[PDB]
Amino acid sequence: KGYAVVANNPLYTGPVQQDMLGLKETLEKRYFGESADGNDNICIQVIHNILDIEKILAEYITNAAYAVNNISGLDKDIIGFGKFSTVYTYDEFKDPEHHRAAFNNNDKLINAIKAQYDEFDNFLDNPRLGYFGQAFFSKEGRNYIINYGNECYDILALLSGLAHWVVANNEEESRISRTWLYNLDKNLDNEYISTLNYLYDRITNELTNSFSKNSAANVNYIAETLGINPAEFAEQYFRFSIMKEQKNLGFNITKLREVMLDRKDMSEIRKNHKVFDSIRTKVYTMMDFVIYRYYIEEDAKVAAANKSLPDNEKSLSEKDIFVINLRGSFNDDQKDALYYDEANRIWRKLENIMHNIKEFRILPAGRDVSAFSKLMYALTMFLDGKEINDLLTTLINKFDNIQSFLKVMPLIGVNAKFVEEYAFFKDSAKIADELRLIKSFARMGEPIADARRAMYIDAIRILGTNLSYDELKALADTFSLDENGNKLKKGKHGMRNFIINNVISNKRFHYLIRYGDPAHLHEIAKNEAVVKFVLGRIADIQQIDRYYETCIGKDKGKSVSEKVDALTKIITGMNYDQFDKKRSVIEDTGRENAEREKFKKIISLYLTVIYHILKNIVNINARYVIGFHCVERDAQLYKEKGYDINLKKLEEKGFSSVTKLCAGIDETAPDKRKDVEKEMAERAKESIDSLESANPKLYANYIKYSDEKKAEEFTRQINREKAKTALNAYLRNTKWNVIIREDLLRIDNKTCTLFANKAVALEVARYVHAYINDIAEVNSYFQLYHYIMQRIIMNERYEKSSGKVSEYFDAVNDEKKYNDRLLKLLCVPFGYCIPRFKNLSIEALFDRNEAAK
RNA sequence: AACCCCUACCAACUGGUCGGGGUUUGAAACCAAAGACGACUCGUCCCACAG
RNA sequence: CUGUGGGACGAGUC
Ligand SMILES: [Mg+2]
Repeated sequence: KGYAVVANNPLYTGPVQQDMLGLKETLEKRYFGESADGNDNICIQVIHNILDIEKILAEYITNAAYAVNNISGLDKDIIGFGKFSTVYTYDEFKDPEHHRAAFNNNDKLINAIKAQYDEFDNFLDNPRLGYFGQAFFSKEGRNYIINYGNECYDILALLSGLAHWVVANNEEESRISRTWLYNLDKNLDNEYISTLNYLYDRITNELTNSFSKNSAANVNYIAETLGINPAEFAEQYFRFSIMKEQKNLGFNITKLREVMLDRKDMSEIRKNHKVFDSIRTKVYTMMDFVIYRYYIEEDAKVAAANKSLPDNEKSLSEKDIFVINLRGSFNDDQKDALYYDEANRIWRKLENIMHNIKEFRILPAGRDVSAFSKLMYALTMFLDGKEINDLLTTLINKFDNIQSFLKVMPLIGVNAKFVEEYAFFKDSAKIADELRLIKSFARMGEPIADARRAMYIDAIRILGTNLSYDELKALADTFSLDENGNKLKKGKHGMRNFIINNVISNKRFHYLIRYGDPAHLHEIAKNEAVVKFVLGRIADIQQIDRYYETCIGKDKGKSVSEKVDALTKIITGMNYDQFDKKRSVIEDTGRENAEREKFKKIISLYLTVIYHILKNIVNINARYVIGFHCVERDAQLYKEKGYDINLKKLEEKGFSSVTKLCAGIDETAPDKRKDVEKEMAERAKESIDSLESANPKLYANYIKYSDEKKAEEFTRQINREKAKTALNAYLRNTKWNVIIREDLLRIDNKTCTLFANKAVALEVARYVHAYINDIAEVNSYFQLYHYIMQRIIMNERYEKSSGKVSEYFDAVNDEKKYNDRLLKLLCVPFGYCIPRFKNLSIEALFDRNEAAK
């Protein structure tokens, strides 16, 4: 550990790679401001990790905002730009006139605040609010009660402010853009902090109660053999249990490190199977616990001790040092060798294991955890399980990478430190630990609470159709009021329980209702081709036979295609009338529940199919949302660099302004006058003597003055000369520069702007049902999504387009399939980044998993 | 495997082979999540039916 | 407070 530990790795130390975007200096100035560009390459990687977390946050916040807007259903964006600002408290929001001093005495602002308060009151009165059971509702006793208006307004305004921070990229919008999330402590009021603390404290109290109801087991041995006081042992055991896997710890402790021991003279645990028969369990746990405790104690004593040493005498703990050693290995046997003698160096706890072999509360509340973690937990309450898992896993991985880089940097010799504007990342280890702890319980809790009449209305709509307001009476007089005109029913509500347990309790239906209208979700599900495609995808997983046996069970050999067709026919034409006519079977119980089980399985299959369709559509849309967010971020970065790019006119002129700036010399103008200026290709040809390897073959032997030299070589030299003026390394390649310049001459700014706006607004998920019956073949969700998007664009601006875009629209209308050329024209704004342009415009590199085809 | 970089051969060099690299490319190092439905084991919670 | 079934979540393999 003398002046270097693992500093010889090529990843940490190496020549400056001159990143393709060319924004490394600008990013370092904005985030660090005191780093040397040509000395290291770790700060740029940290900034890239920050950019990745910004992208993933933008995606998930856009999804959550769309879900909230869909749930509200007031034809106006409740969460958006200029609505529900975080700078206004609940008292000012409810009474803007009495608190006019806070609104800088603006009449229009006060009127807007009053309108927003009316909208918030209507949203609170909306029975659909029960879908966000974990956010706007709390469980007190048996039933769920509505939280106070202060907390609901705090949550809504915090989400709106986070959405503003996602797409602000401004200099003065009553907030500090790009750092509001990183400075929540000095920007949020006390009410928002209290609301976040209460939301965290509910779950922490539930976890403490659950642990105390089952803490009698661990206290018998963990708190006795090791001599740890039980009061300060529950937290340690909980942290060990959450972080006993390779996902969080970073290295194997139980499966490999634990078995690496017990091979020495202390093999009595494994060899003597008589006494060590029913006690090996929890003894392996004790060994893992002591190893984890030693590692975390070493990490904690190394941390908070190198703070005194400014930059040089800082040390690195064995934690993540073992991880760096493992990552340097490139073979399975090398990992075993690394674990070997590492189990011996770590074997300084001989007394602890000797005591172990003789074997036969307070939790961190919201006041201690960071505001970012509480805000992320609140955001997860608007998403669903897979989305929560993906977002939190990405966040913890990126924060772990940032922590590792920030620990490595002092050893390398980099003195770069965050300015007092992005100092939130200086404690990335605590943020990652809190995010892991939050992920440990983010899946807990009932997603839907306080089942109302509107929920059963939506359940009927997603199942049946061909009804009207008559369904209101058909629900009221059958589900809750059947004993008399208005008296509640006895324990004879089996139909209501069936509906709840088969629709409301299912998370797939919650995902559907968060992003789609149940009637529209029923209308889309009636398409035979899409259902057959989903069933084929399910079959290709390597399930159709199981579904057929559990739904249309017939003990006889049948073809897979026949079973898929039968399942499609069952799914197609789904109606609530079949369940309504057989309510007697539903209300019965016993061995005759075969029909009930078949109905449950059919409903589950239908919900699974439609949920898969919706999830694929929203993921594909979110990819382009991320792409446009990256485009806007890069536009901001290039503007800060010093290039002539207008950010205010970016939306008016389309998001291709970055591509035009990076292309080089402007050409999209009637008064070009650049061909005469680009006549330096002749001088370049005359100066070909510098390249002594090409001159004997270019114009000395293989001249071909007829067509190759004159018509082809001169044009290629002109194109290369236009390419050498590119401001980005991606477009410095002649091929990509020529492709981008050719594409820039056919794009329509209005079409690109509309496509970006509808991608951000997730407009495809609204008209997917309407624009799905006019498709000849559904090869993949990519083609489906892009055909729907092109159909929406046509329906908006068919008559307001001219040129090749009109030809592409006509081709889409005639040939019912997505247009690749139109897709390239729409992805032209992504053209400055070649991999992003190719992935988002070609149906061969878009999906990571579909690369096998 | 899309993109970028490196050694060698060749090559308008906007092209190919030979190998190596890429957390500093792209949802994109590794793990993990998703794709991906479904099955089993160990613990917790909730719901329904009974005393 | 005690039993029988279903659902959700934490941990690993197909
Ligand atoms: Mg990256």
